[PDB]
Amino acid sequence: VTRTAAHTHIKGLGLDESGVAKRVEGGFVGQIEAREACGVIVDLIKAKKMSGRAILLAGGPSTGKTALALAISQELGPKVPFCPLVGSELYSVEVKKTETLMENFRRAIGLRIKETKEVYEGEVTELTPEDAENPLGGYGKTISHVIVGLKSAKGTKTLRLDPTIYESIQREKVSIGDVIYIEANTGAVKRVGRSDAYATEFDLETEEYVPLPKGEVHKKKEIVQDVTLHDLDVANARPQGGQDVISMMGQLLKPKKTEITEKLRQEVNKVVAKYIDQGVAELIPGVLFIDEVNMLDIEIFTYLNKALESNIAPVVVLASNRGMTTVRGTEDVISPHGVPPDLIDRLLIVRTLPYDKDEIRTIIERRATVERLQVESSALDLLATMGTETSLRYALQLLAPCGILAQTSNRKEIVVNDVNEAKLLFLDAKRSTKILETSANYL
Amino acid sequence: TRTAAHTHIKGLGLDESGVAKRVEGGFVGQIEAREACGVIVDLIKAKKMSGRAILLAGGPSTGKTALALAISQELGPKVPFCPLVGSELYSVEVKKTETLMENFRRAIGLRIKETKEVYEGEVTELTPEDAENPLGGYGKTISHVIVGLKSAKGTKTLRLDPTIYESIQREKVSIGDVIYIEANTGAVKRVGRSDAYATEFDLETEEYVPLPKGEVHKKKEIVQDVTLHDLDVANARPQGGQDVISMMGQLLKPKKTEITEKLRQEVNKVVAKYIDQGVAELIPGVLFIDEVNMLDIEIFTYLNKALESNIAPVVVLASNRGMTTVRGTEDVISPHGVPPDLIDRLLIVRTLPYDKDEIRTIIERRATVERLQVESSALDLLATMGTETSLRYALQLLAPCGILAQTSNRKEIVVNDVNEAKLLFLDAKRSTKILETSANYL
Amino acid sequence: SRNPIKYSLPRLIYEDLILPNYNNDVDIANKLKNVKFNIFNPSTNYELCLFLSKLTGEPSLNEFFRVSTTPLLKRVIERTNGPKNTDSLSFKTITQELLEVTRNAPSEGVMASLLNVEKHAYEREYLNCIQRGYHPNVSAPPVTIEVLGSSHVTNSINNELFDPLISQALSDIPAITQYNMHVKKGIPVEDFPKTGLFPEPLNKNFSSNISMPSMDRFITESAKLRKLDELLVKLKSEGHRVLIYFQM
Amino acid sequence: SLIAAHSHITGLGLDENLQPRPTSEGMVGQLQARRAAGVILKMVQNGTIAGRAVLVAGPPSTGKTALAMGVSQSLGKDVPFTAIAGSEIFSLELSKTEALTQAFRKSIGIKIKEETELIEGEVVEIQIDRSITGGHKQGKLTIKTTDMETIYELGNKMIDGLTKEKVLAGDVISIDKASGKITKLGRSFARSRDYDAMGADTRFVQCPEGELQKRKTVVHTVSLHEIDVINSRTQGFLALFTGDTGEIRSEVRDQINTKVAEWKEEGKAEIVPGVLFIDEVHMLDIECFSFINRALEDEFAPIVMMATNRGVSKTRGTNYKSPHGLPLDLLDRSIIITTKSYNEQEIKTILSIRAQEEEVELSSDALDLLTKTGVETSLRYSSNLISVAQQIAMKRKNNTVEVEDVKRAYLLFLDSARSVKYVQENESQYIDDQGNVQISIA
Ligand SMILES: Nc1ncnc2c1ncn2[C@@H]1O[C@H](COP(=O)(O)OP(=O)(O)O)[C@@H](O)[C@H]1O
Ligand SMILES: Nc1ncnc2c1ncn2[C@@H]1O[C@H](COP(=O)(O)OP(=O)(O)O)[C@@H](O)[C@H]1O
Ligand SMILES: Nc1ncnc2c1ncn2[C@@H]1O[C@H](COP(=O)(O)OP(=O)(O)O)[C@@H](O)[C@H]1O
Repeated sequence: VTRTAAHTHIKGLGLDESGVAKRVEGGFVGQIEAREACGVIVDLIKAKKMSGRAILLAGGPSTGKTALALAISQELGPKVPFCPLVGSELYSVEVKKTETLMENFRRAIGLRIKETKEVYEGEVTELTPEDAENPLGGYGKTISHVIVGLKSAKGTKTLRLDPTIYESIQREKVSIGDVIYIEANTGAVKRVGRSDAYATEFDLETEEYVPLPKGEVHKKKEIVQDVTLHDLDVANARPQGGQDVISMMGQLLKPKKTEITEKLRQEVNKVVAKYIDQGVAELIPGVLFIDEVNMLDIEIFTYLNKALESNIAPVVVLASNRGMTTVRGTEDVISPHGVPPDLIDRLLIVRTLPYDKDEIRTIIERRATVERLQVESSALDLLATMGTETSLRYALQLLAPCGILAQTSNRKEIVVNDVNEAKLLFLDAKRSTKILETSANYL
Repeated sequence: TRTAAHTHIKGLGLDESGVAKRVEGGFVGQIEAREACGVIVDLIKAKKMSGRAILLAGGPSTGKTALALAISQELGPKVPFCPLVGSELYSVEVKKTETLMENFRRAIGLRIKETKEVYEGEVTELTPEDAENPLGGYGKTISHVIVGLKSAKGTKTLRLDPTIYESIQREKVSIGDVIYIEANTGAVKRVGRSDAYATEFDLETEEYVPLPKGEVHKKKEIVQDVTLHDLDVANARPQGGQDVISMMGQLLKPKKTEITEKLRQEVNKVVAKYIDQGVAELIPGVLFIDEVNMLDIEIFTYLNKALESNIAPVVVLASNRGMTTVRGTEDVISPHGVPPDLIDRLLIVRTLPYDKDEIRTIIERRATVERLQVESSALDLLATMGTETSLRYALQLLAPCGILAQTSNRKEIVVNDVNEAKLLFLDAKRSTKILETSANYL
Repeated sequence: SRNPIKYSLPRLIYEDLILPNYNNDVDIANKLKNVKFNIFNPSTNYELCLFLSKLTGEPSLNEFFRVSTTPLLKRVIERTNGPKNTDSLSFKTITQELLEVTRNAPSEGVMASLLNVEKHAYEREYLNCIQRGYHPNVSAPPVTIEVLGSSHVTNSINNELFDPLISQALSDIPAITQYNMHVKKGIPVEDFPKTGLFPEPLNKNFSSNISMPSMDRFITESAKLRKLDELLVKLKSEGHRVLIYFQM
Repeated sequence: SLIAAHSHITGLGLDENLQPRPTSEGMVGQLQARRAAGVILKMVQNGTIAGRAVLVAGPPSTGKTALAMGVSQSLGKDVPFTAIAGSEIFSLELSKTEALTQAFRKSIGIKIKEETELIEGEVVEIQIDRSITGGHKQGKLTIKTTDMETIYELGNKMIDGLTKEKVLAGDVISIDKASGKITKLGRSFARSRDYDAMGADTRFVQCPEGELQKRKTVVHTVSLHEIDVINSRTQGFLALFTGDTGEIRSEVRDQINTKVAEWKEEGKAEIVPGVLFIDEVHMLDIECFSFINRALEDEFAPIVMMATNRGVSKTRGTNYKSPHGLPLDLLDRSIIITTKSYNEQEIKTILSIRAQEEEVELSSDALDLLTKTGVETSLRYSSNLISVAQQIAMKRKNNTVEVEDVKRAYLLFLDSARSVKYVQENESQYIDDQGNVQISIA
């Protein structure tokens, strides 16, 4: 029916109205203090008043660090922007890692804008261009104006254009009897399609036929747009959508990230502030989640020390699973979690404890009832023994071969013999390492 | 004539269905190495195998490169052969894996036969005539075009499609020009003007190609040979188009790009479809990389991956190392600088070093190829020099002896000339000895 | 349309650093570096021009100086395939010889089918009937420049941003306008301005970033209408008559 | 086609209850590994879940890529299968995460249904109206069948397709409405008066009868990386083949995911998962493993199976040794399939099926000697000896490989250990690790 991939049994933190975490809610088992801290920073983000506040999820493997990040992402909803990231993302071959970090910082600051649009739409009735006196005079255009007759429901207008809007209009290859959509904000036009007032069954151009647009030709409509600040920086860095030379030429060069200057960010922030102060725009800060923060080298941490002190900084969530590991890019600096102490002083470390055997068993129960599999209680106890003996993830990823070996024997339930056969077929890390030690030629 | 460390070898020199005879084809000695190269040449001539790698090894100055060049001469000039150095894979425009795949595709050849119906010759009379019922509102409503052609013992006028006259106007065709006409497309093109109209003007840019021979109408079965990499770079870059991007990229630097596997799959399936039609014939060749020990281990891993493909040609590798660490890694000891996983995928051929008589015959053959005359005593002294210092040092010290002989107005090389050449030019051992015994930073 | 970001500039920089006047030597240095000391000048480097014309086989020895003194887009637009003499060092490649034959070759030909695998992939996977998935979020014009009290700045900005040769290159002349220039004014086709250099988009859907409300998204978001359209196809195929009653 | 290493493997050789036969579909032995491969084939074919990492661990020359190729053959058509090596991730135009994201998104397939219309009929009148420059094009198309005459209207691409493959108003054509393909079936009118310029020999097809316009529902398969590159920029269809897809932004990827989910919710498109096979995954940085550890936790992730011939060795980009060359956090979220070495009988069946693959007949005692030399040396050496022994076999002009031919092939071509032993008593002739060598023989 659906598709599940190591997740989607988590719907949220599952807290009460007072912030106290229930034991089994939202697909979570245990981690009561971690879920309470995640709820506290959920209320901090929903307060929408703080900038440059960061937490660090510390713990072993298979303890629920990334699951907590998906939980806060689901608890905030899709309205607040969430930017998942990995420590290996920032090493780009087209721009420096500082610029990639700043772009991902600006990609977590959303913006809601109620934008008005001037729209001229209707069915094209006439199309008559007037020529110039000297078309080969070097300067000037070939034509002077273009008369367009637009007719919609209960309205009919005659439009006299410049050459410039007509270049974009004839770029779409419109004709007589096609309904168009002249957006007067950017000058961009859209060929809506053929009209069904004329014939339909005599075309070879796989066309679509739309009726006459309701209302008058000239319109002013309100559109609610949800953009980020990084999209504004990108759109001003590589400008497209105007009716000039560079706006054409920007859509045909190969896309490439550039080092966005700080002056452009100031100008974007100034016009965003004047949008908010007019009552038009609304600022929605979000979360930048960086999984495996220990993969970063020392220079990105050094720039993070400044970027967490900026005034439009988002809330950053880091996850690490190192005890006492030297930071990459250095030789002698030994630091907790692979995170240097000058940024660790700015963090708020949240500890994530491991699980007990009963927690393993009920996590296996939840993953069996999410993956649409029915298991016996003896096989459930055997898989709890797997989780407490080898790994939690090894017991998690052995449900589906057990189900398939049950289905190939024409059965729905899973028995202990199925788990024994799945033991015989598939190995774990410990048994593979054990067969790697007593090996003939590097097995 | 020019000789450059080679060109005295013309193939391997094997007799029919048997051993390699002793002094034939410019080769002496290395009988089993010549047998291995000959049976590999026969395997490639069978055109049944793909992804078969062979590595031939031995000391320096033994003839691995000579054996590879003999393989290339024995295959012929039609089957492709791509010589390569292992250092050339490290390109700073595109990743080295794509460069290795490009040189993999460069050694696969195609034999495409086609029949072309053509019309050619001078234009004697060209006029498009109006139709019997001219349509109103238009000028020159053409029904068909009459164009006269003239060649050597050939003259024919013919009817034409009216749309061809637009291409005639595009091509600037008049009376006296020579026009190439292909049958099924139209698509006129102009070669020039006939030689009878050469001297009509004092100053003229226009070339005057002579009037073509044969009849105006002929059908010649042409055969075009192309490699698969040429098809890849033709299909990858855009064709003749009217966009500004294509003519912009024509004027800019042709930067190499990462050719995807999708284009290779499409090219191989359309080539297979044309092979099943009996038109095109696929010919696999030889990709030869000498000094294979200088490949980095990622390139070795891709060689391990890509030797298993359906279209990988025969790869010939040469190296001179023994127990030497592979480049890119620090803690393995491997024969010939090649990792053992790749070593298990190839066949290893030994090349034995030479003796006094083989050095004598090599020196005599290179003296006769260079059109130089040498005495027997000078031949024996050169053999002793080659035994004592290096075979290649006796190879390099042949032309200076000839120059010093012709400076003395002699057509013969004497032992005094080679003594003067030995005094003037030093080998590696004497240079190392003069480096060890000098404290002046020699 | 104007960009909201306004980059103000003083007048003095424009008058004393870009525009030539009596107190500076922008024009004199431009003439010195582009005209007099140019290595492609035939008045001073005729030997080099003769060498390069022997190499490339160009009929005009002034063409290299013309190429080196004009911008790239102007070089792209009026590039004309003039004839080159065969007694030259310029050659034909193997790839150019494959490309030149297959310009007007039809289908079911060996060279044409082997040289057009991308169009076969285009028509094989139905690429002219696929909806557009991605549209940009923010679209902006280039940053405007204002200089308080200089019409020359506005004229130069309007000349660069709305270049008539470039804009006529990037679109077409209307057909009736071409008719009026051709036979009602005597202008031949060769002296027409270059037109239609804008590339064709992939679909009609990809030609613009404005997406209409999808009728399919309108019908599929209500499941009652989905079941109604499921039954109405076989109801119409049955050749039937149907009444539907509503309240709203 | 040509004969490759994994040419003889067509399938997995399994029953209904996933029990492997001892000799079926080109695979012999390896019963537990083939049963686990059947389990992973069924879990890919179910499509219920996503993002499971699989190890294929074992020694070299055991059948790891053989098992991957068997999984690919048993997967059938219409399912994507991206097989890459480890070295292709490191590129100068792409980051390692971008290359791995492209390799992830190439393996997830979108099957889209489409409603097309096939129009086949004998054409009657073709009116084409083009402007003076030839840019603007419009016109009318009059086609007919036996029972229905219907005129149409032509778009620009319709006229460009009609200008190619020249229609002469009486040739029966077939037009696909949604694909835009114009196929001339042949000529039915048999025109008498013709301008003799073309080499037209069009087939006499009949005029079609019945309905002119026929509705048809087709399905075409595309993957997520293709839609990403197409929606990335203006000319992304060229970037399909040139590979000039440089670091597609995250906004494009999330909008494509949203649009693909919207296509799934309307029933227009369905999602099929596939297999991403990473051969020699130990040739990867810790950055790649750290990216994989999170990219496997996404919804749009394929089933990844990776192979490793390495033991407990150093992970790249770090200073510690790890089991199978992979860090323990990646080994936690993966399931290991351990492949075992072969006995004499499995090697005998492998050599017999390879000799049957190359259509080379082997004697019984010759096959016994080949099994013995595949037991003492590696398997791949005795497998590669077969083709050269066959070449020596018709070099003796007999079509049966004897003991003398395979003995001559064993003498002529050497193993790894024989080459190591032959070098190790002749270390002076080869260049050592320090670069010292003795080129002179005396
Ligand atoms: N409290 C929990 N309830 C249910 N499942 C959990 C819980 N904690 C962890 N898991 C499971 O354990 C696995 C590891 O969690 P994740 O945070 O993604 O990686 P890690 O814990 O190694 O950082 C996940 O697949 C998740 O489904
Ligand atoms: N068997 C041979 N017969 C004749 N000349 C040979 C033979 N082997 C090598 N040579 C000559 O020795 C020269 C150098 O040999 P080369 O192939 O460079 O050695 P290596 O294979 O070590 O690089 C070549 O110019 C070649 O002509
Ligand atoms: N069970 C098998 N069935 C078919 N071929 C096999 C089998 N085992 C090994 N081979 C052959 O042996 C060779 C080595 O296989 P390979 O996949 O390279 O091993 P590894 O797992 O070490 O990569 C392959 O070319 C394959 O054709």
